[PDB]
Amino acid sequence: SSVQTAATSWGTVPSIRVYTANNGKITERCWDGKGWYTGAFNEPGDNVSVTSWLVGSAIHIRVYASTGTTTTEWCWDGNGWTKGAYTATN
Amino acid sequence: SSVQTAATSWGTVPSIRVYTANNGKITERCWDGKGWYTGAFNEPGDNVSVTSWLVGSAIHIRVYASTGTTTTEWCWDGNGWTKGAYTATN
Amino acid sequence: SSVQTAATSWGTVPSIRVYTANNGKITERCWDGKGWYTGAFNEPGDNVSVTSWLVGSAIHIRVYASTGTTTTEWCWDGNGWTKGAYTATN
Repeated sequence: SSVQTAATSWGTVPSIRVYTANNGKITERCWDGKGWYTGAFNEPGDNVSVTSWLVGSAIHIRVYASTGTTTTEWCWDGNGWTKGAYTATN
Repeated sequence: SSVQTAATSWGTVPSIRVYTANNGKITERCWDGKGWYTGAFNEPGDNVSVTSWLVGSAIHIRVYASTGTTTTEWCWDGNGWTKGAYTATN
Repeated sequence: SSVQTAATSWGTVPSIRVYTANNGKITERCWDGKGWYTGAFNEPGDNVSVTSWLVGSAIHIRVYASTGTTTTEWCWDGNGWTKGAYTATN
């Protein structure tokens, strides 16, 4: 299996975030208009998806990181990554 | 291979949908502001992607479900899932 | 491994683009309101993700194509595909 990516963007600049799962680790590369840099997001995963929405001045990002049959939602809401309430079943 | 996900979101609440392909079946988990629940979407797939757009009061969702070399588009347009016109070639 | 897809959409029509990685090649299917057609995008990849944003009359698309541990960003900015500045590390 090749590395696996997920991408999202917001605004008009725009800002872009690209998440890459490589050998069980997801890392984050960021564009905010002038140069790519490495973002804070660094969590385990073989598979990744992402969605985002911009409300006011805060970007809200949800990254779904999967290893085996376990999917962990990671949340950015303008001030730090947290593990969210998402579960795959009740 | 780990489970594989795809995510989309809309509005300001927001609403989120997360599709998970697990052992050949795609299922759907939904957030509309207070609690995750299991959505109606339940179709075959080893791979999934999604996109969506909100027009008026109706969310329009397109889920691309793949098994082997066959990709099936599933459509939500506010009142039920249907298999759409998408084909991978003419 | 089944084929792998990524999808994006824009506008109200809407326009949809679906990228499919199949046997190391990514191809593109397009909807702009009346019929699916094959788009110009044709580049190597085992994995694909996409994001897009509409500014003025130009759609801007970013397709992240991965083979092995190499991820190539492809950019549409209204007048042709180009390989962008994205790198996975500095």
